Amino acid sequence: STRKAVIGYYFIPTNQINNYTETDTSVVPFPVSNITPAKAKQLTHINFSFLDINSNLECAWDPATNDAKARDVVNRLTALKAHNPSLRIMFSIGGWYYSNDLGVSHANYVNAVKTPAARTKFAQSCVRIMKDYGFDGVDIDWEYPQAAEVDGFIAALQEIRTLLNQQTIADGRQALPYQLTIAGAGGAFFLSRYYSKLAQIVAPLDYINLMTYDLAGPWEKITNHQAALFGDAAGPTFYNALREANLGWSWEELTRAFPSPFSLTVDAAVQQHLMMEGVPSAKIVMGVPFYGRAFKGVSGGNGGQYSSHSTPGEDPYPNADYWLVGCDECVRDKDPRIASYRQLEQMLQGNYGYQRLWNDKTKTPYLYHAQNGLFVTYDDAESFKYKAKYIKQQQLGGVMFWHLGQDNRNGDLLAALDRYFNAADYDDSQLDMGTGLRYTGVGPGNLPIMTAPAYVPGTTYAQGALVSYQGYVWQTKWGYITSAPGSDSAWLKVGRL
Ligand SMILES: CNC(=O)NC(=N)NCCC[C@H](NC(=O)Cn1nncc1CO/N=C/c1ccnc2ccccc12)C(=O)N(Cc1ccccc1)Cc1ccccc1
Ligand SMILES: O=[P-]([O-])[O-]
Repeated sequence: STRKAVIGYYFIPTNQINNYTETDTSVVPFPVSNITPAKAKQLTHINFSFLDINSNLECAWDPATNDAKARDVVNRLTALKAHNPSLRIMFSIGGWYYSNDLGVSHANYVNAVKTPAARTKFAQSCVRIMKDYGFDGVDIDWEYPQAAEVDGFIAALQEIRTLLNQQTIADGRQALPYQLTIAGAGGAFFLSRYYSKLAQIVAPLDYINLMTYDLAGPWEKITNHQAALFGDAAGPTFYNALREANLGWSWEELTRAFPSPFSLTVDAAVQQHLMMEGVPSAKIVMGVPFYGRAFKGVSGGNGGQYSSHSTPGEDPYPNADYWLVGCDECVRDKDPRIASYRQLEQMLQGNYGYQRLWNDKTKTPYLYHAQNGLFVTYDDAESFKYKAKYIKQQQLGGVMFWHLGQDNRNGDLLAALDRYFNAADYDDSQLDMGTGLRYTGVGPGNLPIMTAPAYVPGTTYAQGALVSYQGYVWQTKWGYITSAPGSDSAWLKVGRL
């Protein structure tokens, strides 16, 4: 009965705001007018991106920004709300460029959350910016607070949330109350910086939007799918950094939660979240990419999957060889490594040499260019069927995606997601989810329902014995135990009544 959220980033850079126009796509490729009223109906949230934190340790626009043209752009977005009384125009603070460990504004993120007074000043600047520009809530996209900073970051979300609540009461906005989201890490390495405090991070949020993409990159040594839903045994596996987080769990508890190595996948990151106590399924939103990542230098035999490769990893892209054949946007943006779905469709349709292939374990598509040795990992309306069924089945809150201008012109990716959740005539009850590798970790937050005979005092239990006691089902870790379950370390809690 609750509508799945559908959260779409709208990114526009300072130069384009300052030269804003809706009638010249070589100045602004994706102007607000491209968000038609039928698109506005399919979205629950649009994430205007990106604001920053300045050296005053306040949320601010980039200072080169033309303020009147910024307001004009935001007003066109907030005007969309007339087609959809559920729709929110959020704004987003951060992104990779601003907030990465080596980003130009990084120190500001660190310092803004560092003390109580600085959090109060930061928090106030967020709401004040929200109210002044007419936005409907705040999304924080710091990539990423480190374990030392995370208590500051949490405090900062708490205080912002208090100020959003005051503000909803002052504006009478209980029918569409002001909201707080974050863009969360979607792979265990980054996730491990804050994983041990996930319940605290998510509690003040309406949603944690997982970046369950960018899970392969030039930075890995072997090509892979950047957003595989489930795992492929023929693909690479990785060290599970969460087994080293500061959780205070036992070896058995750690081992059962965090198999290692493991398959880097959407499913994995979602289960990683569900394992933790006090992270509800309904606040978890699955990110999907509206773009592919492209590799060169590959030798297939397997469609260019799981191949060594020669893709530069530097930033900026370090030369002018735009090798991604038929990628015109790539030339425009001076980087062949990232191609929008809108462009990939045109590459596949033209005579550029690609085949579209499908991995039935990962439930994701891929292009392969056999004559030049290219491999592209992307998502389409077909991969979205499986991800949408997963969202419904796992009782997740919705889907988030980056970014709106990467949809094709007709908006088919977005229409597909709206349809899989909301169309009466769409049936996925027979959609086969396949036999790819599921992440099987179990933690305190996702214990299965189980039954077992009642624990009996005096009985000598062997290894593996299952009993039920004080609301749970417990298993002995070795034999022969006679202790009451929960009273010492012999018993592992494995399930709930
Ligand atoms: C909602 N937030 C996000 O979705 N964040 C996000 N995807 N962050 C990672 C972004 C890295 C990206 N950069 C690259 O991917 C460049 N690149 N391509 N191949 C290699 C590189 C170099 O950067 N690698 C970043 C990276 C990203 C993720 N994990 C890593 C792990 C180890 C090392 C590096 C990474 C980037 O900075 N830009 C392009 C881009 C943004 C979003 C999605 C895909 C691409 C710049 C940009 C442009 C317009 C608007 C905002 C941001
Ligand atoms: O570089 P990292 O383990 O967050």
